[PDB]
Amino acid sequence: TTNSFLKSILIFTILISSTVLLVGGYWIFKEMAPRPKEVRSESGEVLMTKETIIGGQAVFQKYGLMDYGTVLGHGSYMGPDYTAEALKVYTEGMQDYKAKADLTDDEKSIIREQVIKEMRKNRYNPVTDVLVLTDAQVYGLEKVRDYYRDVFTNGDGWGLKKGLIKESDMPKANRAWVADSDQIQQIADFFFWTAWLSSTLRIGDEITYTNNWPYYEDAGNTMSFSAVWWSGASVTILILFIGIILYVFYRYQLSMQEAYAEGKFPVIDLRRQPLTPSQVKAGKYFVVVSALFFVQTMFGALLAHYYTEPDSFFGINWIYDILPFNIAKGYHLQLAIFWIATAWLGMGIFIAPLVGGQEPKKQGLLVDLLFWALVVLVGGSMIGQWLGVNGYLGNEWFLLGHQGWEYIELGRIWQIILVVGMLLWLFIVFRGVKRGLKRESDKGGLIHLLFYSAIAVPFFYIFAFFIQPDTNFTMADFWRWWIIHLWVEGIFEVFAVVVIGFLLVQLRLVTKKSTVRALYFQFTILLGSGVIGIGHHYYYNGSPEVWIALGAVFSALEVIPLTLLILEAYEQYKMMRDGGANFPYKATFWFLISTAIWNLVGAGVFGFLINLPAVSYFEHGQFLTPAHGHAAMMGVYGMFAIAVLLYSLRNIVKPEAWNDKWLKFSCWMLNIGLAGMVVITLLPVGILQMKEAFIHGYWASRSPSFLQQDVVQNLLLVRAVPDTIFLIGVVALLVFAIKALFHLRKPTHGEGEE
Ligand SMILES: CCCCCCCC/C=C/CCCCCCCC(=O)O[C@H](COC(=O)CCCCCCCCCCC)COP(=O)(O)OCCN
Ligand SMILES: CCCCCCCC/C=C\CCCCCCCC(=O)O[C@H](COC(=O)CCCCCCCCCCC)COP(=O)(O)OCCN
Ligand code: HEM
Ligand code: HEM
Ligand SMILES: CCCCCCCCO[C@@H]1O[C@H](CO)[C@@H](O)[C@H](O)[C@H]1O
Ligand SMILES: CCCCCCCCO[C@@H]1O[C@H](CO)[C@@H](O)[C@H](O)[C@H]1O
Ligand SMILES: CCCCCCCCO[C@@H]1O[C@H](CO)[C@@H](O)[C@H](O)[C@H]1O
Ligand SMILES: [Ca+2]
Ligand SMILES: [Zn+2]
Repeated sequence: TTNSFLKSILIFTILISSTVLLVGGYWIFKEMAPRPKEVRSESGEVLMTKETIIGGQAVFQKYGLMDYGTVLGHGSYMGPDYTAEALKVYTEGMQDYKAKADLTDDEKSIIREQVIKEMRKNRYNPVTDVLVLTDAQVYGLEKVRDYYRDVFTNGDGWGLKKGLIKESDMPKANRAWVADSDQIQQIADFFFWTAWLSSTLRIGDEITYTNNWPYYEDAGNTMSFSAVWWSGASVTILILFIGIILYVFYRYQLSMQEAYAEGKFPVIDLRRQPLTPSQVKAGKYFVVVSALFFVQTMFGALLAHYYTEPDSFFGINWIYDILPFNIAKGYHLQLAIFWIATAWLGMGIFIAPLVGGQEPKKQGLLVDLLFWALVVLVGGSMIGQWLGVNGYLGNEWFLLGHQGWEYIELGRIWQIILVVGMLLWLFIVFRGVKRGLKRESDKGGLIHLLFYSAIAVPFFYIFAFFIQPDTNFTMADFWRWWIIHLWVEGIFEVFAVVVIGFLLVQLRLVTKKSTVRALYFQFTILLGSGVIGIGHHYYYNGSPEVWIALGAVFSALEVIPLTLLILEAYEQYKMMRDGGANFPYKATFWFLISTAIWNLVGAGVFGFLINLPAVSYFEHGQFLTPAHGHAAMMGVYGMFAIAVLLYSLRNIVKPEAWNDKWLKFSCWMLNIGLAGMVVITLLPVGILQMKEAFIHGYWASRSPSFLQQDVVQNLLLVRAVPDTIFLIGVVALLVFAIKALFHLRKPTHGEGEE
């Protein structure tokens, strides 16, 4: 019964938090805004069907518009937020209709006040799944309908391609998820719906389906009491647990303990370290991620450029033609997850034999096969997205094209091959680790924790399948976050962490006992806050008001594990020094230290800058999000993948040919460029955008007009300095990765024994 209490706590933590998530997931499904079978006029004339709404949404996904603009605050920022934009047109129309822009202030005052009392009342009948909206509202739906035809025909005057939506892209009828009916009448309908629920009070409630989001006086949308109350409450509870957790941490020495006495640093003679065929093979895996990282960055360089030159890349043409923003955005995200994720899969391949003590038969065969599987998935899924967004696909867009969800842009069949790949990956890990699991008595020991977490990789991605074109937006978004917030960060904050403990225990740098106890404490505080903390993504996506409290409180608690960081980085810096200038893993530790600090700064402080519900009310879907997004994503996960990538490359390259000079330069260039792009550009624009929404309405902050202000542009223009500096750091890595195959070692043992 070695770490019994810690296990109960962890198990209990996972059990309780999972329940709350599921219950809250149920409350959403049951309280989210409805998609009436028929929405119609006072004359009884139907204008909308649940099937239309589902269709509009479908074409929105079909054309990957979530990689251009947003809806309900989620998606890209080049374009506007259709919900807020559609809401304005619809609101403006209701004004004109009742206006029968020239009235007196004393006059426009009366009308705008009239449209307020009229549009915020729920006219949906639960007994009968049908909604009826006044004439003043139908006239508004018209302006909305007209507005977007113009848009999806003439363009939006900023980055969006002309007449991108065309019937010729899909069959006469019998269209996959989109309905038999004009496509750009469905979209306008989808947008109108999100705008409908964002401005209409919840039945019996006093605020709307989105807790009064977006901010917009003319529609009566203003900050809710819960948004302000939970801002204070969440932080007070955080203060309460910081003290509590700190005490627990201090009293049980729940951290790694050095395994060596003063001056007795362990010898790391890499020359006499067993190496195997599957490991050397996993070595080239890293050069590819290094390459994908290179392209991923490039697309980022392209996206940033488009904020200054909307329809061209320095006058050139094909670029905005074949690689427009939405498409480029998709690849940027897709490749980020791809290169970071597969860096750890490789790391898994690499240590697998070490855990077992030998090379599994056909390991190199399986490894090599896994290799050409992703390479296909990647090259393939991307081709798919191009064909899909462009229309050179039929009803195969959802299966092979662009699924239409930011972060989840690949097609369903592309997702299927993904899981099988991970499943295969899992098998490969298990094959090499299997015997370790057998030697390890304690079923909750290092190797078991390493294996349990390894399986969460493929498994947890399966929740994505609860998502498909006809799913209600807020409910589908609910599941999307299980992948973005729980999965990606489950790949990294659990699997990676146990992998590092394993490595440090192997190098004989920290006691094994010390390490597993530490992992238990972290996992419990990590899952104890983060599982429910997922809810801060549900503040305004249409979810019930209860998630404002749940999300605010639990995401705030996510900061606790983060503070036991700047000081963990130091313990690591410390042991890095205990190893002289001949310490083999310098480069690795510099990136390790870097991820801890960015975890405090990028996720901890920049993430919190936008976490308060009071703040997020205005900020949600603005530049501060990407500010935090890069600081955390690249700062934490990118650096971590790199640390592990260099760690493996070190056990593979011939020492004599190794030089971490270039890596020092990379580390410096990457860190400086990341901070610079955040601080010099993303942050100041984020503030302006939030101020602009606070004073004129959120619609004004998401209009291309905002991006056009000279002040914004200049801020946008100087992003090039730090962006170029960051770029240089990645090429230096790439160059070091590539010309690293030229100095590889060859397997020491085969299917033998270490
Ligand atoms: C909006 C603000 C966000 C700020 C986020 C900043 C993130 C902090 C970055 C930390 C990088 C840590 C890198 C490892 C540091 C520990 C090991 C180390 O520094 O050893 C250095 C070489 O290190 C190295 O060669 C490692 C490279 C160090 C490069 C640091 C550049 C980061 C600048 C961050 C501020 C813009 C040896 O020389 P010394 O000056 O004696 O080392 C002591 C200094 N730590
Ligand atoms: C909504 C979802 C939220 C996220 C939930 C998943 C999070 C995944 C990430 C990390 C999970 C780490 C889980 C570690 C739990 C360890 C519990 C445990 O081992 O307790 C053990 C028995 O374990 C056992 O006998 C086996 C039980 C533990 C392993 C079961 C499989 C778990 C894999 C789950 C991944 C999908 C008690 O007895 P032992 O000490 O092992 O045995 C005697 C030792 N002398
Ligand atoms: C030369 C460096 C880079 C540049 C110039 C850059 C630029 C950009 C731009 C312009 C966007 C637009 C988001 C939008 O308007 O919708 C973006 C989003 C994003 N980037 Fe990058 N990027 C760079 C590096 C990276 C790296 C290294 C990672 C991590 C592996 C990363 C992760 C992301 C993520 C997750 C988003 C989406 C966040 C959001 O939409 O709020 N980026 N980036
Ligand atoms: C290493 C850990 C973390 C990573 C990689 C990360 C990454 C990201 C990314 C990429 C986004 C943009 C999502 C999108 O495109 O819509 C985002 C949004 C967000 N993150 Fe994090 N995050 C981390 C930790 C945290 C923490 C600790 C907090 C709590 C303070 C937090 C709060 C938020 C919030 C509130 C948003 C939503 C912004 C909006 O709706 O406008 N994050 N995060
Ligand atoms: C979320 C925080 C969970 C904290 C769990 C602490 C479990 C402490 O457990 C205790 O650790 C002592 C050594 O420090 C041992 O001597 C005790 O026998 C053991 O019961
Ligand atoms: C600090 C965290 C406090 C969380 C309080 C959650 C209170 C949930 O309260 C429940 O909300 C449901 C809708 O989601 C309603 O249908 C239920 O009737 C209501 O009791
Ligand atoms: C993105 C640009 C990547 C450039 C990588 C250049 C890698 C050069 O690599 C070098 O090439 C030489 C022959 O020219 C060989 O003799 C060296 O052994 C080899 O390391
Ligand atoms: Ca986004
Ligand atoms: Zn989150």
